[PDB]
Amino acid sequence: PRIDMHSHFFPRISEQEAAKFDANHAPWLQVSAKGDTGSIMMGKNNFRPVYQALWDPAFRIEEMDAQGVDVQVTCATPVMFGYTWEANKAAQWAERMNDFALEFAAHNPQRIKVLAQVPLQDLDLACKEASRAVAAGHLGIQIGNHLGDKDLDDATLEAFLTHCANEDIPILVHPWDMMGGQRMKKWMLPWLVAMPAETQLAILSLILSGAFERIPKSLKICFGHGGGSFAFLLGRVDNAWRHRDIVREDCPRPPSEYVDRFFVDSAVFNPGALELLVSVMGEDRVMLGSDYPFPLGEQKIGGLVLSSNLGESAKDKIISGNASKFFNIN
Amino acid sequence: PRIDMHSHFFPRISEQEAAKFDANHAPWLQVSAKGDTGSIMMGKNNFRPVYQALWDPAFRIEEMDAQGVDVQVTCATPVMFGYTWEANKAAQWAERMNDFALEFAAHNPQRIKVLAQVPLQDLDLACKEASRAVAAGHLGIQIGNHLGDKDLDDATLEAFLTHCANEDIPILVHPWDMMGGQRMKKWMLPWLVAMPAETQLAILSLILSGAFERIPKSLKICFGHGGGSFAFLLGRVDNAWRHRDIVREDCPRPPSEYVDRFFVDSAVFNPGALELLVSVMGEDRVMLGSDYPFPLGEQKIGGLVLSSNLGESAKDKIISGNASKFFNIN
Ligand SMILES: [Zn+2]
Ligand SMILES: [Zn+2]
Repeated sequence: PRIDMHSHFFPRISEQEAAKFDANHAPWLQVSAKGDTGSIMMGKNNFRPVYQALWDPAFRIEEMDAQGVDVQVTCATPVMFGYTWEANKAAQWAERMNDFALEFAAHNPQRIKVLAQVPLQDLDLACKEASRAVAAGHLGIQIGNHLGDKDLDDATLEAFLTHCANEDIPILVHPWDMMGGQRMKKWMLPWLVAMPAETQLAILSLILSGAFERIPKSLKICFGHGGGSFAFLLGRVDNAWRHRDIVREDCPRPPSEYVDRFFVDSAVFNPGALELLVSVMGEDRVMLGSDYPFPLGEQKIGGLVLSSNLGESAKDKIISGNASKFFNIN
Repeated sequence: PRIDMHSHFFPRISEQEAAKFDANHAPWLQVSAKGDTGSIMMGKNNFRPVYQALWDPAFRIEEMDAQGVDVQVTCATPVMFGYTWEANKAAQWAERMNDFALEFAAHNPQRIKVLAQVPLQDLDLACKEASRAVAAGHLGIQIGNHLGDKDLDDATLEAFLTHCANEDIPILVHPWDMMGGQRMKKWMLPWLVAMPAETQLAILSLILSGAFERIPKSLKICFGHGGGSFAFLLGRVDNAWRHRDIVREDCPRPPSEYVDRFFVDSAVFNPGALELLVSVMGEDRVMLGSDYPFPLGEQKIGGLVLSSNLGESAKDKIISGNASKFFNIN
């Protein structure tokens, strides 16, 4: 079997639906005149354009059939997160979005699994929604990797992860709200430079802060896009830890020894990069994920893993066995 | 023989010397009471602490002897760059610093080679200083990777590279003035996350802008710290180029085919990372560099390359043959 655990959806939100939350900043879906194409919209401005797989579960199942994908795990498009909104409205939005998600999966719940969003700007509302959404059928949570200047080392975010650990709630960490300022204006550089750095920063924030010494081993947490540049730059981190006490202040063993505390997806778009990723993380900690249905995703889902020279046993773990245990999928 | 082409020096600048340029922002060297240790100072504030190899060429030669380093190429500590200063004062500073550099190397010019800094905020003064410093004995230029929000795709920086290409002046691009804002305050995260992303951004800015279609092939340009995360994230860039026209707008062939237009040093602190780097760049485009004498450099210079499983022929190119041709060292 084949599980793709990194994909996105966007719900059929109407303009008036979104305006009952925020006419200016709540996103909504316009399935335009040709109907094949949408804008995610913000207010009446256009946000970015999308196509039908994002919103149509029937159309998506036929593509999954064609790709040979048996089970796809899907979650919010990050524009849905609403982390800057007033907390109570953000909690109402998260519940609505997560209900939308379960309705998406209800067309074929054996083949479409969903993860939930949470109002991460209020720790109490976010823990309550994580528990509520998983009890209603979600298999885990997808969060952005940072909340403004608060990275994953911040006690509020560590506490959210620890809540999920203690309740057996898996987490997918997705880069969002990219660093860079007024640079990287062209050629989608935020997706090529800032996004892998954001994910590396999230992983290193947990490691170098000592958070894994405090978060229970029960935490199942995965980072998108192969963990960004984390695995390649890990030697540089270990060398810094060895030679500067301020890099060691909160992290009692070499940073690379914490790779047994998290997972990555396999979306690194290159055979050598995947071999290095599996070398660093272990065949038990890399899961097939495509970023379907976005253009910077993998067109032939699983093609990189399937055409690799990894062991047949490792190929099965990455394509199916790891996600099956991580998300409890049969 | 062994050439280390990535290292730094800082000159014996006195507080009054620096104040004749800028009492607040010109850096200077305080060889403190125990004399083993300095602060680079800024005004009367402390900038950061350094040790004697940075400023003492005699002491440095004995360490090079112990390490088995025959020739070391050395250049300004980036705090010396002065890219935010008024241009004419910055040009006076660059000339003074580059004279300081040649005095450093004059104790043993066969074993200590220097690269120059330039007042990059004025293209004309920067080209004139590049030519002047190379004519006086410098083997090339070291620049920061960006000038504020101007990355290497900016016409002014492309024109500086093209000047150097046309005059057979090699360039080392070093990350500096790191992105990140108010994040990455702890555990030297700017050096672990922001620095490799800065260097990747510089390389991708040249590639995706089409600059290599305009800059002559004669350009010899090397990027520090293995090119940052560039080689690992290259598959993701090629995939984006294939699937979004705005990533292709200015770059007429797959981004990965431009690796024959630049070099990287070998400082990636991990055997698998070095194997991937050589796979991507080619054994002819990776040069031994240590980041001596800084703590996030390589303590045993050349140890990673020498203990690798690369061919004996590839080991010689990386340790000596490539830098010898790149910088014209005998
Ligand atoms: Zn995604
Ligand atoms: Zn350096």
